[PDB]
Amino acid sequence: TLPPAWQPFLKDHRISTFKNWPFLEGCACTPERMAEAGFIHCPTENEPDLAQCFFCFKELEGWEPDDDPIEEHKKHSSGCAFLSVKKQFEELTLGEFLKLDRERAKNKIAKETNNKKKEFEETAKKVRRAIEQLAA
Amino acid sequence: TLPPAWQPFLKDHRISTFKNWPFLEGCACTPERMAEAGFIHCPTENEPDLAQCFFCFKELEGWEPDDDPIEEHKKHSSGCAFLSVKKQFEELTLGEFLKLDRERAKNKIAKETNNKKKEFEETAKKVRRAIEQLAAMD
Ligand SMILES: [Co+2]
Ligand SMILES: [Zn+2]
Ligand SMILES: [Zn+2]
Repeated sequence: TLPPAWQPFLKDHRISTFKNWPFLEGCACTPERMAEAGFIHCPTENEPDLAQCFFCFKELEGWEPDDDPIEEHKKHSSGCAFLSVKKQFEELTLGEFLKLDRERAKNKIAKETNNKKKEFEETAKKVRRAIEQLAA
Repeated sequence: TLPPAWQPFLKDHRISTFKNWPFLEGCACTPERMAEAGFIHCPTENEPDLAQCFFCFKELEGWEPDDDPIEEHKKHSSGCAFLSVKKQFEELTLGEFLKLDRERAKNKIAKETNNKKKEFEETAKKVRRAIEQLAAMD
């Protein structure tokens, strides 16, 4: 086994996160392909087909049977290292892996920082809204 | 920042396990040479210089300043896979690692199994004697 934090590096673990995925058997964006492209399944009320790259954390919804997880991945996050890892998990050296887990950790941080930023911006709109109604 | 169970694979972790190791600067079995050979410092009371291979689990106490940890280790446990690993830690592929780790768990179990055996054997000898002391005198 691997510590939980590094399990999503395993393709077969990423697959297993796909429970109740609509596009199965004869589609292009099959669970295996979603997985091979680094995607993990994480549904919500609004978006039920929401998927996220375990590495860069980009989120994509609105999938269609003809979609190719890999091109979609490129198209929305071309600066994602996982998109370069040519070797398979076992073929990597602890040094390469550790370098990767660290890029990922920065990635995480970047996403968390980008969210906190969106929220701040949202709060700003509200405060601006309030001051305006009040300044009237 | 690997998980605890895997930290002993790091020479530095093992080196740091040496607290109050008698042999320093001028000796052969220094902490580094000890760590370099897989040893970790787990001292008891009866034995303050107890050292154990993090991989096969063989223990060794009573070290003199001129002992070569690797030599000793090659003698008291020649089967230890770790004595074969030539690559540095970061130079190992995950497959090579995962396999080294699997075999280490086998080595642990094997140790636990023999303790359990010896303790069970000791218990049996006492039960056997106690029953004899009775079914003899009456
Ligand atoms: Co589309
Ligand atoms: Zn990505
Ligand atoms: Zn050993």
